Amino acid sequence: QEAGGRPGADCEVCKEFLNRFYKSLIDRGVNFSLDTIEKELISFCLDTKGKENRLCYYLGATKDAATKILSEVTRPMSVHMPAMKICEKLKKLDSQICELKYEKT
Repeated sequence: QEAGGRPGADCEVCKEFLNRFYKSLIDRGVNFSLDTIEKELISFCLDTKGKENRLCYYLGATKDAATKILSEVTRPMSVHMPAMKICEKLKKLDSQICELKYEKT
């Protein structure tokens, strides 16, 4: 998972999720299928810690929460894309996505 330097996207939890999810699907060979990216969003979103399990409510997934924005993740996740800046695009959809910091402590 991950990448050296954590170049996920923008804020933090949003970036780590996108980046790790993104290169995971590409590496696992579990991509190029929008419906699959949707199902794996479900899988990955719930199979993580509260920060990410909660973060996904802002991004979609879980077959609930926000169903429209879900497609705006899966589609660019299907091809090597801006996904870092996509969290910046996400900022235009909601600003709260930029937070949820793992450990401010």
